[PDB]
Amino acid sequence: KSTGGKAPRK
Amino acid sequence: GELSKDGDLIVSMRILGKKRTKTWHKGTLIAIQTVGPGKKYKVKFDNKGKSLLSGNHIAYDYHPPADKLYVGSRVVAKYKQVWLYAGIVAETPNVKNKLRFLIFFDDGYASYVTQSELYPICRPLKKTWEDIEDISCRDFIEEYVTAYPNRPMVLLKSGQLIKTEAEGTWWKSRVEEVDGSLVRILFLDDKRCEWIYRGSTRLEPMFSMK
Repeated sequence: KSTGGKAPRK
Repeated sequence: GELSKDGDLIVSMRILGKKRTKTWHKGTLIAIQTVGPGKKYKVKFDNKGKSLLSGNHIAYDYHPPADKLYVGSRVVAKYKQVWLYAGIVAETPNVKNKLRFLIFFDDGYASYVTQSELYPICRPLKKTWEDIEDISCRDFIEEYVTAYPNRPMVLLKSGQLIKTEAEGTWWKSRVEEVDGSLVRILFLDDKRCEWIYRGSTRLEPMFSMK
């Protein structure tokens, strides 16, 4: 899996 | 162009190999061959299958001596369901993190792991982020590694309310827990938690600081 990563999408 | 050895990579050694799933599995190095511009490493997995892999897609089946790894080290680590997954060392053991390694995984996930939960990749690229498939991840790591040790972060406290980005939307959220350079964020509309780096611009105060 549910990760949103390190930076905003985009 | 067949080899029995390549420095400390010796045919017959225990090894971890990356499968097409992106997860890493135990096996044996059964051959080394020079194909075109470099070496390929043939791995026979303990459970199922064989693969011919580049040297950045195999890892040693031992844990590093702590001071071998540094910020930017390419590693496989326990991703805690539980898998072995590739990442980058973002922070080495210190008092503030209770002697753990911060790992930024290839898919964007972050977690702290112990020394017995990571494995050094055998032949990483000189610029270690250049084999990260996901371009937003790849770019983030390049920037992060290159800027190290300059790490702007926000100070957040348990119970503090902030907006946190996910999937293009800025969501009402709450800080549940602080752990070194990570903050556990509760998304208030759907009630899921995520551990996020306190220097990530997905945190409103950090976004707004730049």
